[PDB]
Amino acid sequence: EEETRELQSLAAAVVPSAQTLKITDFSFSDFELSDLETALCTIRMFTDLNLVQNFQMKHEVLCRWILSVKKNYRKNVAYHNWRHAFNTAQCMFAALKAGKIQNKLTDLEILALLIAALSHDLDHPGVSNQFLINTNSELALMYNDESVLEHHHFDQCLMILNSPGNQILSGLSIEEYKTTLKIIKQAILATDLALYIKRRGEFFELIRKNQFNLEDPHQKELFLAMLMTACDLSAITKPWPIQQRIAELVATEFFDQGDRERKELNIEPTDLMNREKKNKIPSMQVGFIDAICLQLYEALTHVSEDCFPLLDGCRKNRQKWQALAE
Ligand SMILES: Nc1nc2c(ncn2[C@@H]2O[C@H](COP(=O)(O)O)[C@@H](O)[C@H]2O)c(=O)[nH]1
Ligand SMILES: [Mg+2]
Ligand SMILES: [Zn+2]
Repeated sequence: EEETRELQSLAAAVVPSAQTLKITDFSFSDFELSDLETALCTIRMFTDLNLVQNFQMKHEVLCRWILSVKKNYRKNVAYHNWRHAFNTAQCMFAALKAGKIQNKLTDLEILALLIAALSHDLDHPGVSNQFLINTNSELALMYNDESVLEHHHFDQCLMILNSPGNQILSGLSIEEYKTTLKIIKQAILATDLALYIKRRGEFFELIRKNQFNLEDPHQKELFLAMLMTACDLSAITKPWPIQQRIAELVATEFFDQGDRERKELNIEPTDLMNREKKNKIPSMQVGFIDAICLQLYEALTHVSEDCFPLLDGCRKNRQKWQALAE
């Protein structure tokens, strides 16, 4: 069997060190890596966060789970594919390690964040929540138009975690498992950008008034939400060649949706979804950095000064895009 062969080869392979895989670097790139290499990188992330040892994960089970996750991202979507999910998880790993965020959270929270990052866009169809709503998608009906995609992504995450041979959370007690799934669900739902915009104000105000308290459960959940967003948008902080390449992937998906909107729904798409504005991608990226990213990475920097490289990377990309916009 082909799938059996893939798993037996992965499970028997040595897992290279974090150093060799460069996964502790905020400026990490997956572009020269094969699919197998990304899976090995993923095993190393779980291992170096002590999740394998601390939660008694069988090596074969972890390997099968990673392959299942990778297989459940679509191969015909330009941006919302396995590489995006993988890069999101690596940014989380780098934030927890080099960003020194791991000392502020428990092992169970770290377990949930890593799983959530890897699973956060599972089976993404390559269209937005609003498009699914306006086209009467079965997903929109099921989730009452609320964070439609994100609910779908969590459902897929749950489906995989429960499938035979993929149960990486079998070592958790029933109480721990209930708790972990709740954190994972909230973390995936947090990647809905509409929710980030809605709640970012409370987070920023807590930092401004020196009242940020991670012992408060509401604020802990809030922080996990902002971290998920920070990881999800982290391509905007990457070295220029990586950000230029990724931005074109994002535009590819957006423009394709816009073409469907114009033809099937008879509506003029917004600028970000309108192919006529391809020449304005630089101004649109600067606009996205100013409205969303800058303040998020500034806030994360106040939380942990070792997260400064994310803010620095974001600022450098704004300079690069603004030069092309002028
Ligand atoms: N304009 C713009 N939006 C982005 C970019 N990267 C992430 N996003 C925004 O943040 C959201 C992240 O959610 P995701 O697309 O991963 O499901 C995107 O849908 C999009 O609205 C970008 O490079 N440019
Ligand atoms: Mg998403
Ligand atoms: Zn995403």
